[PDB]
Amino acid sequence: DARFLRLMKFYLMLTGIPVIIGITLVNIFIGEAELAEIPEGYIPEHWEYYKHPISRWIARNFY
Amino acid sequence: AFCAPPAYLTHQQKVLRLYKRALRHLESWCIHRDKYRYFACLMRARFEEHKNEKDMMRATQLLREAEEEFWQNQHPQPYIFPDSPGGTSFERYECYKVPEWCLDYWHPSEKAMYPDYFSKREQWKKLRMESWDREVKQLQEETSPDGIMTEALPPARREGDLPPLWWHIVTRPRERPT
Amino acid sequence: SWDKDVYPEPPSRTPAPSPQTSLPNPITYLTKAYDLVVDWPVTLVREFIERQHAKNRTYYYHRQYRRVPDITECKEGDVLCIYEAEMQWRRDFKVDQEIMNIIQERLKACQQREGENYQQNCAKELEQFTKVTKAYQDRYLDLGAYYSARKCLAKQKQRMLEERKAARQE
Amino acid sequence: AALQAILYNRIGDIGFILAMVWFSLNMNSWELQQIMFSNNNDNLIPLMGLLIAAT
Amino acid sequence: QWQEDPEPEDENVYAKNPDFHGYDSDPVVDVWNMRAVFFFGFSIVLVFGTTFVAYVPDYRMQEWARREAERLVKYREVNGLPIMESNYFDPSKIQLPED
Amino acid sequence: MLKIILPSLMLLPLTWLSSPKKTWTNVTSYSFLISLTSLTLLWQTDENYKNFSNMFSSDPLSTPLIILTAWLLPLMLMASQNHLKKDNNVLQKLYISMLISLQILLIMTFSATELIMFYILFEATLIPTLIIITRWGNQTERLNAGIYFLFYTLIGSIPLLIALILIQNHVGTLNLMILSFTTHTLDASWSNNLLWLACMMAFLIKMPLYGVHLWLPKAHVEAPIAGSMILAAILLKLGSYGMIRISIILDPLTKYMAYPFILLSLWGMIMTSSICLRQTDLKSLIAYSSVSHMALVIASIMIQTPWSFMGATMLMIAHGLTSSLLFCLANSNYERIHSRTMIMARGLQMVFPLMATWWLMASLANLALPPSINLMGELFITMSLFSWSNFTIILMGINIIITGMYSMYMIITTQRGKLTNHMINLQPSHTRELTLMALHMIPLILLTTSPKLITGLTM
Amino acid sequence: SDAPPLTLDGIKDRVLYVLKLYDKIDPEKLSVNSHFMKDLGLDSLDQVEIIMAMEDEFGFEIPDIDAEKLMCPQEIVDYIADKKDVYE
Amino acid sequence: SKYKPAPLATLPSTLDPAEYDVSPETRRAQVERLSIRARLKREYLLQYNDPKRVSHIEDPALIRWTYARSANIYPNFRPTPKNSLLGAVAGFGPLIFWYYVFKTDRDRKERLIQEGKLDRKFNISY
Amino acid sequence: LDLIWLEKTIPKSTSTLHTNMTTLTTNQKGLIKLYFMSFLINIILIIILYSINLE
Amino acid sequence: TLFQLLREHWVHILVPAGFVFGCYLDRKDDEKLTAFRNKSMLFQRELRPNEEVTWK
Amino acid sequence: AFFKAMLFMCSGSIIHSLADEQDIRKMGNITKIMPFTSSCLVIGSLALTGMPFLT
Ligand SMILES: CCCCCCCCCCCCO[C@@H]1O[C@H](CO)[C@@H](O[C@H]2O[C@H](CO)[C@@H](O)[C@H](O)[C@H]2O)[C@H](O)[C@H]1O
Ligand SMILES: CCCCCCCCCCCCO[C@@H]1O[C@H](CO)[C@@H](O[C@H]2O[C@H](CO)[C@@H](O)[C@H](O)[C@H]2O)[C@H](O)[C@H]1O
Ligand SMILES: CCCCCCCCCCCCO[C@@H]1O[C@H](CO)[C@@H](O[C@H]2O[C@H](CO)[C@@H](O)[C@H](O)[C@H]2O)[C@H](O)[C@H]1O
Ligand SMILES: CCCCCCCCCCCCO[C@@H]1O[C@H](CO)[C@@H](O[C@H]2O[C@H](CO)[C@@H](O)[C@H](O)[C@H]2O)[C@H](O)[C@H]1O
Repeated sequence: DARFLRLMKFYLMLTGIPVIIGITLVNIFIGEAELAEIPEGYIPEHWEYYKHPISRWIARNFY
Repeated sequence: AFCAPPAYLTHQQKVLRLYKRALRHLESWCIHRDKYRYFACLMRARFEEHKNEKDMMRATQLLREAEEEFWQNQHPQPYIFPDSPGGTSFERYECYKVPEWCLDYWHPSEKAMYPDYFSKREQWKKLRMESWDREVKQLQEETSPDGIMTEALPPARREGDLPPLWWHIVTRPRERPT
Repeated sequence: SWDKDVYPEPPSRTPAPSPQTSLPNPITYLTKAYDLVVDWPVTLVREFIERQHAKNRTYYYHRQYRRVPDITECKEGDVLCIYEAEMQWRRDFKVDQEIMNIIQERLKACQQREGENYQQNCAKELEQFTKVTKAYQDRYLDLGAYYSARKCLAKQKQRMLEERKAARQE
Repeated sequence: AALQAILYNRIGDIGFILAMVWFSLNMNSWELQQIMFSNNNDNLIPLMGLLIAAT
Repeated sequence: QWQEDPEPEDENVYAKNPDFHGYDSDPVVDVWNMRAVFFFGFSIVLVFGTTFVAYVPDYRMQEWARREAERLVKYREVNGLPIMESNYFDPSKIQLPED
Repeated sequence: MLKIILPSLMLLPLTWLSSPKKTWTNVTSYSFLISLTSLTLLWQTDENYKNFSNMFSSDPLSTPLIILTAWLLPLMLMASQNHLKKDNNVLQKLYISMLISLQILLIMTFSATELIMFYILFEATLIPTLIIITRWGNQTERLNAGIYFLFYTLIGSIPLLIALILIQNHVGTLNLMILSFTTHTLDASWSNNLLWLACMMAFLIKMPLYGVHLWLPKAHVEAPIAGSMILAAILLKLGSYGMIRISIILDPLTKYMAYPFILLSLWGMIMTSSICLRQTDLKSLIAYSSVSHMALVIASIMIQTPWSFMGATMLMIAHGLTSSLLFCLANSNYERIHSRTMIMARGLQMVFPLMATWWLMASLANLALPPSINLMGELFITMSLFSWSNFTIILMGINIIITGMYSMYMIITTQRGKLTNHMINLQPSHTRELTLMALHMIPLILLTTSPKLITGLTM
Repeated sequence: SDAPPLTLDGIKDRVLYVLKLYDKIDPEKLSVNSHFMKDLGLDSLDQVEIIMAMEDEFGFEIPDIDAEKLMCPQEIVDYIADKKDVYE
Repeated sequence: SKYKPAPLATLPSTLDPAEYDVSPETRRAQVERLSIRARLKREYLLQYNDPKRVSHIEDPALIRWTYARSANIYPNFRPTPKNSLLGAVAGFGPLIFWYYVFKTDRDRKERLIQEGKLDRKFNISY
Repeated sequence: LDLIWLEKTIPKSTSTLHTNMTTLTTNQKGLIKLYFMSFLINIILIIILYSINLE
Repeated sequence: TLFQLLREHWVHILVPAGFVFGCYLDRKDDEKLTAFRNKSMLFQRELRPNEEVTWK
Repeated sequence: AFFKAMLFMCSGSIIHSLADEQDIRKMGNITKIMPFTSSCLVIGSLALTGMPFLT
């Protein structure tokens, strides 16, 4: 039982901690977009309708 | 708990069991020790007045009427010792009574923390393995011819023999295991 | 922040205070200690974060949908026209749900704010919740799990025909 | 004794759920502030549910 | 009787390999099956799949709808229009039967 | 969907071209990666559902069912390894291919845009399912279980085929989107009432509806563990998913046509939950528990309300994970003492403390402890039924009481009391077994954190 | 908790102690091996009370099937020692 | 006085007339019963204490009980007037009763809605 | 219900009917004389249906 | 690299190649369905300066 | 919540010292042999019974 719990925690932290650091670092140094009125004559891209840098990055590169 | 019951209770056994119950329920009614001692002696006098009844058929009838009297004068909530059936601590430690065969699954890193305990345990296992065949033979030899059988087990008759079917008695968990 | 027009809040009216006793108020001193030990370091961390945000300023836009023809202007069996009209109706239905949520949020905030006065001072929020609920029920009640623009229209026409009948008898 | 506590409190939980379903259908809320505007209604069905849950 | 094997005996999996993880009798195959399950199942799918789902923006246009609702509530109130009307469709667009 | 289906098809050559010592590690790992890719279907930033082509789509109803299907394949593989370890290499690969085949068929089934395509894939699943039950089931009753399962389905499916042909001859298409937009009211003729039943019976037998449920307790008790997992988790949901898709064209006859099936379900859920109190076989107990839960799904789909559809969608997913977990937990004791009799092994918390924790959470999920998605689905179903008729709460209330009774009864009987200490073959829990339990229970908790993902079509 | 563990000599002392306070026994002729019926001349009703006094002394019950066989103080000492896992 | 037994509060052995019977016919039965118990106990213990046992002890009585309560049921079922009447009443009885509860209630609810005397005040979710 | 009457009325009566129909139609003597008699009945029946349905 | 190594690890290209091929077939499905690109009521607009298609 | 928790604590103090004995018929004289537990037991009982100015 203790071996299993050690292994499960190790493998959740193996990628889980780096993702938590990366999210924290993105949220401190990048931050979310602020809402702005569409300039006249401007056609925004689809990923400019989202706030979060991660969500815009996934939207831009994969959708 | 250690001795198996017989096929039937003799008349004497039934009378002595009623005597123990009657006193114990009296103790529950009286509470105070001086009051209980007074009525405990009065209770014994009632069992004595018919001690030498030689009729049997009257003795059996006297047992009937006493048992009927007991049920009517029974304490609804008699005192029970804490570890007895129905007591508050009854089976309280069963969740801690881990059988010895669990140790056969311990990891070597677990066993390495008790090097001396697991050396003695090997001696007890070697002793158990050597004695089994003799134990089985003794029970086969001592079977009675007529089918009448009981749960009583024989002792070890010879020298170096262990009593048959001893492992589950000798190695059982302690009453207070942890 | 937020729009004070969408989510109105009455102005605060906090008394003096005018303490009578000579004992010291422990809440006053605990708040000063709190404002130093807790509030002040937290503000510095936030101000650092906001400074980083302004160096990477990006923007996002609220999407605008141009109106398309309603289900009323679609020929039956015209799936291309029905699809766009139906998708428009689902967008509006969703926005109606959030308008209900805003009105209930105002109602709940006002009740809490008014306390023992809520039975008198929540009259306008309770009336708006009553009106906006009537209008919601007329659009959407009893449409079912397969609600749609076609069913909403059939529900409206059934109500209009009954209103017309009652008025004609008058 | 452990299962007995579960059983009796599950019989009470039926009344709690009765109140919950009633308030979400008649007030569209489980929030106490919005439930306060049920003051003028007839609240026998939901209050009987709370009473059973409390019992 | 017919010619049939006896039933096999109960086996303790930990007797030969006390580090058995449940996957294979070969110890090296066993530990790598354990690692692949923990790595791909937990490190990859459960962590990154959870992250990816968390950052799906405006899921089913719920953020846009609240943003659009506030815009309309604002507009409909400064201009004095009702917040929400009973009729979804303008009655002028409907032609009822004469009867 | 092709970027999900094609890699799934490549698992078949991967199985057959792998070395004997690498097959399980290979197929399990890529099966996990295919589950990861199916999450792309959750990237839904608008209210227009994804139509990838004329053939495959995905909306908020099929997307959760597709992802749950993709997740089950790795879990079923881990569940199967220990009891297959005596089969030769070709037999192991054949078993894996059957499991992959269901995964492929089911993903295609939930993404099909056309009803006869749904029907063909819906019927195709019987082949690998029957093979799994009868070739790898343990008892002689597995053959009878195969017959009941196959022919309860088939007798209902033939009327469904007739109805689908009839609709297509009349409308000109069985495409679901076009059927939705162009639907027109039905007349309440005897002929249309038979049409309603032909469209509904196969889905109702599959749920199963109370009265025609006898195939399911038989199929579970006799199937191997991976068969029980897929059957309880996904295959029963084909009926509920079928009913939701096809009921759009059946209005307004469902208003009166549903009454006998609401009655069977609401009363039947009490009969089957009460059976669980006196069931000696643990697998049978879990199976009857499913019939009771799926009775709620039937009732809420029949009344066709926004709440009822949302509560049914959540319960479908929650039951899928919970029941699959319970079968896996029961199978771990069976693999040690080779009996399904519940009262045989006892006090197991003494020797399997962490497995007992998995038991408790599975049981707490099953009796719908808040805020689990199990409770959320059952709660919104209860609210919608109360609206349909306030007297439904009486039958709901009885089922809630009984469900707590048997859920805790199973835990007390098997995990608590004195240890049955003659069972010296109670080997410690496998890492694989404890991992398998966690892979069920973490998603249940994660879905409880973000319940928007399984609300379905109506919310 | 706070009670000391029982001992073979500790049990023996308290078993003989209880018997020395029984007026139907002369303390001087009492030894661990004194048979209650033969050597001490007590009837069966008396033996019921001796066991009942033993249960009170140590605060635990002796089932009737086992109590009826305890006919000398050493049998009582042995029984209490095996019940409570006393071994030295 | 006197104790009256009930199915859920049974007669004590001490009050049972059959516990005080000493006829040799009864004592022979009691001895015969103990011989069966003792032989079964011996067989169990020989398995239990055997140091070469590797698995749990099979329990034929439990297998018979679980078999009797499942597979053995249908072969030993005979349709009788009591079975048939009970099956029809239990199977269909509750279904018909609950049909009229829900049908009657829902008919009234619709009747009030058509003619406007159902108070749907804030009900917007269903 | 579950072990008796739901078994008896749905799966078990279906099994009995088709077994009964199977034994009544497959218990053939293998005598060409009897089959040719039955083919004569088929011919007569087809001629009768044609005659009555003659406009 | 080594026939013993390659004969064991070459199978690791099957599922990735199924994914890449599955993605390729999904883009071919987009190409067959461009009959309303930049022609719907909801979204049609004028093309930006150096823009050939609104989506691909 | 105050005097009832104390009453249970004081009885748990007694139960623990008398070797897990919960029956009051095997207690007695606790006022002298357990002075602290007895004093708190009496305080708790007087608060329960409404002794003036206690909780
Ligand atoms: C599921 C797993 C997902 C893994 C997620 C990994 C996401 C990685 C996040 C990268 C985010 C940063 O992304 C980057 O941000 C910058 C901000 O300078 C933005 O860049 C854009 O705006 C900035 C604003 O200053 C301009 O200077 C720049 O020229 C322009 O391109 C883009 O958004 C992107 O170029
Ligand atoms: C909730 C679901 C409800 C389940 C059904 C409840 C109703 C049950 C009552 C059905 C009544 C009919 O009961 C009927 O009884 C007769 C009495 O011999 C049985 O008859 C039985 O013996 C006869 C000989 O006489 C055989 O030919 C027959 O095949 C055999 O079954 C029928 O097989 C059974 O169908
Ligand atoms: C309306 C929707 C629902 C309709 C569904 C109808 C389902 C019909 C399923 C038919 C089942 C065929 O089942 C076939 O016959 C019976 C079923 O009792 C089984 O028979 C089994 O039980 C009988 C006793 O009843 C035993 O004597 C026999 O040895 C045993 O095999 C066969 O082993 C099985 O091959
Ligand atoms: C429109 C068709 C819908 C129904 C679908 C078809 C379902 C099948 C029903 C007919 C076949 C089942 O047939 C039913 O089960 C088996 C045969 O399998 C027979 O049962 C028999 O099985 C075997 C083989 O003979 C014997 O060892 C057994 O003792 C005997 O009971 C049943 O007496 C019969 O009633």
